[PDB]
Amino acid sequence: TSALTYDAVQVMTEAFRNLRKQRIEISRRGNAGDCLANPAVPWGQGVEI
Amino acid sequence: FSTSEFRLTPHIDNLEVANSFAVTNAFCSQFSRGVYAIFGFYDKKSVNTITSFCGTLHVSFITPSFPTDGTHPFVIQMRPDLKGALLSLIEYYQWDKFAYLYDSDRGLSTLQAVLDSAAEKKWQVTAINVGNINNDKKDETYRSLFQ
Amino acid sequence: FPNTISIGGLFMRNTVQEHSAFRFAVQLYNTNQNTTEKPFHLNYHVDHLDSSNSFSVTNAFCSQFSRGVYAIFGFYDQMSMNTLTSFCGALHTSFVTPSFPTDADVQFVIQMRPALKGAILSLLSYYKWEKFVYLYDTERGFSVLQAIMEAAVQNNWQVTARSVGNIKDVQEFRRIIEEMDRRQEKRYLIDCEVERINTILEQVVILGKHSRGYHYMLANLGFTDILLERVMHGGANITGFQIVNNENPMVQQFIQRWVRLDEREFPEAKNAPLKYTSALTHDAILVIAEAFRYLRRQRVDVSAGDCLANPAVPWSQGIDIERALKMVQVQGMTGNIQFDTYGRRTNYTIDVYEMKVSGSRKAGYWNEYERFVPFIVVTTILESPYVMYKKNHEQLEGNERYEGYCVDLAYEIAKHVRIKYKLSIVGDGKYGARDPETKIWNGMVGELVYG
Ligand SMILES: *[C@@H]1O[C@H](CO)[C@@H](O[C@@H]2O[C@H](CO)[C@@H](O[C@@H]3O[C@H](CO)[C@@H](O)[C@H](O)[C@@H]3O)[C@H](O)[C@H]2NC(C)=O)[C@H](O)[C@H]1NC(C)=O
Ligand SMILES: *[C@@H]1O[C@H](CO)[C@@H](O[C@@H]2O[C@H](CO)[C@@H](O[C@@H]3O[C@H](CO)[C@@H](O)[C@H](O)[C@@H]3O)[C@H](O)[C@H]2NC(C)=O)[C@H](O)[C@H]1NC(C)=O
Ligand SMILES: *[C@@H]1O[C@H](CO)[C@@H](O[C@@H]2O[C@H](CO)[C@@H](O[C@@H]3O[C@H](CO)[C@@H](O)[C@H](O)[C@@H]3O)[C@H](O)[C@H]2NC(C)=O)[C@H](O)[C@H]1NC(C)=O
Repeated sequence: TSALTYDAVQVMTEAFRNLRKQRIEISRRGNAGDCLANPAVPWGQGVEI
Repeated sequence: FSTSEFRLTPHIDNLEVANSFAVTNAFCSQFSRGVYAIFGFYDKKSVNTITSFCGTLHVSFITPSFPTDGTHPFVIQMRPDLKGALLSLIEYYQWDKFAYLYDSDRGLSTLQAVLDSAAEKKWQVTAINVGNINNDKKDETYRSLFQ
Repeated sequence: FPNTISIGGLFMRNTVQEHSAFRFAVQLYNTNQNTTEKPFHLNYHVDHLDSSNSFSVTNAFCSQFSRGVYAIFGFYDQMSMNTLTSFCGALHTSFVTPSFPTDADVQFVIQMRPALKGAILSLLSYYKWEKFVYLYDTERGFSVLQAIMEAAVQNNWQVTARSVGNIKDVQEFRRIIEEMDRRQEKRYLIDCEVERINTILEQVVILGKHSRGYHYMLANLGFTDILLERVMHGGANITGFQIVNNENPMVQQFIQRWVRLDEREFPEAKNAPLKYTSALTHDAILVIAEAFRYLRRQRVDVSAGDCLANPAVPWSQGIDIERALKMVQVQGMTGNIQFDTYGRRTNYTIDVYEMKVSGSRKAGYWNEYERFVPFIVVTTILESPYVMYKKNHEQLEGNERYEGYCVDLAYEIAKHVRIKYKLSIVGDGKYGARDPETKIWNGMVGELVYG
C-alpha cells in the first residue's frame, strides 16, 4: 500500500504536469459550496481531469 | 516528485475509515476547501459512499485499496486484480479440493470468483470466514478450526 | 409532552404498496376514537428516493434531521446499507426498517424482517441434503451465504454455488441448468429476488424436462408473489416461506379493511396481493405506536440543527427511545414481535408451505428455540418364451395383450401379494449396461434407477 501510494503521487504529479503542459487553466478558489447542494450542479472541468 | 511548474497542497485528514459518518465529514471538509482531487483509502463497507459522492460531484478519487465490483466513474485505483492471478496459479498447480480461509473486511468478490470458477472447473472449496473471531478468544477457535 | 409526533419516510423505487400501507396504518392509528390507545396525533413526512446512491440518501436523511423527527421508517439496499446504519448510529436517530437483515451487529437499527438462515439450516438438516445447488444474488445480505458455507464445512456437504446477481442473459441460466443436469443434480436452493426467481422458474418451464423428480427450495419471503403455477403442472414440489398467516384474524381484518380502498389515494391495493413488506410496515407502525405509548406511560422526555456538525453532539434521549424500540412485545400480523439488544427479531414463527403434486399444505412452522416443528409399473422385454404377444393382440387392451412365462409369474406374484400392476415394455431394447464415459445405466436398470 505504501508503494502504491508512492506510485499514485507520481501519477497525480504527471497528470497535473500534463495539464500544465496542455495550457488548460482550471484555477479557482475555496468557494466550491456545500457538499449537500440540492441540486448539486457539477463543474465540467473535472470531467477532463 | 516536486516539480517546477506548480506545487501541490495536500489537506491531510486523519479520521476513521469504517464509520461512514466521519468519512462524509472529512469529504465535506475537503470539499469546502475547494479541492480538485482526493487521495484516500476506503473500507469494504464504505465503498458505496465514496463511489456515490465521487461520481455525483464528479470529483476524482485515487486509491490504493481493493478493486471494486463494477464500473464507477472518477475512481482511479492502484491495486490490480488478484482473482485472475490466483485462478491462474491454481490452474497451474492443477487442484481439485482445497481450503480457503478468507477475511470479510475487503468485500467478498474473491470468494465469489473462486466459487464460480471452482464450480465451473469442478473443484471442492472448503471456504471458511475467519474475520468474525474476536481477539480475546482467538486460540481455541483456531484449534477447533484446524481440527 | 408532544402531542406532536412527526416521523420520516424513506421510500425507494418499487415502494408503492408499501407507501400505501404506511399511509393506511397512519390513518388507522389516527382514527381510533379512544383516549387510551390513541393518546396523541401521529404525523409524518415522506421523501421519495429517486436513486440508490448514497448522495440522495444522505440528502433525504439530512432533510429529515433538519425537519426534526423522532423515528425514521425506511428501506435500504446494498448501496445504502452502511450509509443509513452509520448516519443513524452516529446521530443517535432510531431507524426502523423491513428490509434485509444486516450482516454486522450495529446499533439504532430496528429490523422488522426476521432472519431466515436458522429455518433454512433446520430444513436442510431435516431433509438430510448433502449434495445440492445454491443460486444466490448479493442484494439481500451475505449472512445466508456464510451460513450455508459454514454448514457445508461442519456437516460435510457438497454445495455447488452460483452468484447470479450480475447475470442478465437467460442463456447463462439455461447452461447452468444444463451443467447441473450433467452433474445429475436434483436439489436446489435459490436465495434471490422475486423477479429473478420468476425468471429462473420461467427458464425451467421453457427449457422443460426439469419438473418431475426435482425439488426447488425457494428461500424467500415473497412466496405469494412467486409465479410458480406452470411449475406445479409438471410434477415438481417447492418448499417456500411465509411469515403472514391468513388464519390470523388481525390479518384478515386488515384484508377486509384493505380491499375497500380507492386507487387514487392508495394505489396498488386492489389489483395486487398483499406483499409481506406491507405487513411488516403495518407491524412496524404498531411497534412505533406501542413504543411511544410506553414513553408516555413512563413520563420519559423525547424533546434541530445540522446533520454535519463538527462535533455532532447528538441528543441523548433517543437512546432511551432505542430502548423503547428494543422492549416492544406485541402481537402483529407476523405473530409475536420482540427485539434483542441489536434490534433483530426473536420469539417469532416462520410458516413453511410445501406444494407437492397432491397439492399445497402447511408442512410446519419454525421456532428458533426448539426446532422446526412439522405437522404398479412392471417392465420387461419381448423374449420367448418369457414375454410374447398374442395372436389377436390388437383386438384387446391392457395387460391381456401379452403372454408367456414371466406374464404368468407376474400374475402369481400379484396373486400372492394382492396389488394391481401394469405391464410396460422397455423402449431401447437393451437389457442393462453402464457406459464407462457417461456412467449412465441403460435399459430396465436405468428405468429402475432413474425412477
Ligand atoms: C380503549 O382501548 C383499550 C383497548 O383494550 C381499552 O383500554 C383498556 O382498559 C382496561 C381497563 O382496566 C385495561 O385493563 C384490562 O382490563 C380488562 C378487564 O378488567 C382485563 O381483562 C385485561 O386483562 C386488562 O387488565 C387495558 O389494559 C386497556 N387496554 C389498553 C390497550 O390500554 C378500552 O376499553 C378502550 N376504550 C376506552 C373507552 O377507553
Ligand atoms: C419433494 O421434496 C422432498 C424433500 O423435501 C423429496 O424427498 C423425499 O422423497 C422420497 C421418495 O418418494 C419420499 O420419502 C421417502 O418415503 C419412504 C417411505 O415411502 C421412506 O422409506 C424414505 O426414507 C423417504 O423418507 C418423499 O417424497 C420425500 N421425503 C419426505 C420426508 O418428504 C421428494 O423427492 C420431492 N418430490 C419430488 C417429486 O421431487
Ligand atoms: C418467546 O418464544 C416462546 C416460544 O418458545 C413463546 O412463549 C409463549 O408465550 C405465550 C405468551 O405468553 C405463552 O402463552 C400463554 O402461556 C401462559 C402460561 O405462562 C398461559 O396461562 C396462557 O393462557 C397462554 O397460553 C406460551 O405458553 C409460551 N410458550 C409456548 C411454548 O408457546 C413466545 O413467542 C415468547 N415468550 C414471551 C413470554 O414473549
